[PDB]
Amino acid sequence: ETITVPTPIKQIFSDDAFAETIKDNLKKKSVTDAVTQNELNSIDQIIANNSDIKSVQGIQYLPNVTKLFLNGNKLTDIKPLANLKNLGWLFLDENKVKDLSSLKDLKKLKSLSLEHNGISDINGLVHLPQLESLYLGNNKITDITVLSRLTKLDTLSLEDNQISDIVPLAGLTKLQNLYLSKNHISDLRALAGLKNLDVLELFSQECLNKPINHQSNLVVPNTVKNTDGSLVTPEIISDDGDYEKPNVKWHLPEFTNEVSFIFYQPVTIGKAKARFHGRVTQPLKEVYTVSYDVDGEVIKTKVEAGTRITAPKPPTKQGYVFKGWYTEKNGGHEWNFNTDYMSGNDFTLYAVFKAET
Repeated sequence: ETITVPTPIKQIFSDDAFAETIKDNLKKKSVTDAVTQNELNSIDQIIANNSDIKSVQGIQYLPNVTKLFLNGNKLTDIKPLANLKNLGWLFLDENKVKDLSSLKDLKKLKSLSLEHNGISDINGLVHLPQLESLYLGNNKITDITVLSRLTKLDTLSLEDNQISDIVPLAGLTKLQNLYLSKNHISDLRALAGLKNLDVLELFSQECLNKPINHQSNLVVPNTVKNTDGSLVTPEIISDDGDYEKPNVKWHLPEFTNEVSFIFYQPVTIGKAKARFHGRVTQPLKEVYTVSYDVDGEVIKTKVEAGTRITAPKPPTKQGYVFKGWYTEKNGGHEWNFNTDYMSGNDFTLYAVFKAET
């Protein structure tokens, strides 16, 4: 990964924009000018934000780079960085870098910024336990399991992601600055022990429950918990609902596809003050009852309106053959389970049988 003769910058740095970056760094007149390994060895820092760079191919010839500012470019592959053993500060905001495995051998990396990169999988960060600052805001992260190994972090931004489980943070007692706004957090117990926090942000938590059936009298557990595990009393409840601790209750005489409640809780951890504020959203399914009538005996099943009914195993009546399920007793329309949709009301389907042939 070295040049042994004078070589044009453009020959090493194949991305035309990155080549211009090196030319300017070395105070050269043209990307056709030849450079030497000694000149490449002299580069300690590259500042090339918002420079339309698609590839840093060639950077592997710069063994002594310690600081790399590459925010606002068009990068995807960062494999050319893999062996920059002295890299200490890496800023890659607003690119499309997802393959964090290229970082695994950067054991002197102290600060890593990867905001707005579309990242969901950060498991590659397990190989960087020495990190002190990590910026991952505005991504698509759900699973931060790996962060329990990053016991040297004092600054961690996970804001604007999709995180609900923050238990992996519970042991990171060195944290001083923790940005968690715009996630899916409903349970703050994981934060209780972070006694060194100076800055904490917990605004705008959007918590989505799995759908349940609509009912006239609905009950949903309050799942919002403070650092001590106690329930946060709702600030306001949709659809004229009420709080009967520990449950939220509604009377819903007409179907609606959602109820919700909002919560607000001032939080103090260490020296940090925060406002835990968010909404719990409960989707509701519009369900009615299909009654299967088999010669006067009934089995009931609940089905969501506007969906297809899954036909039951057909009845077996000694001496007869099952014909089908019909909308009237001894007559009507034969239900077609592949084309007829569940209606917006309870109704009965009647088993009709026919003679053995």
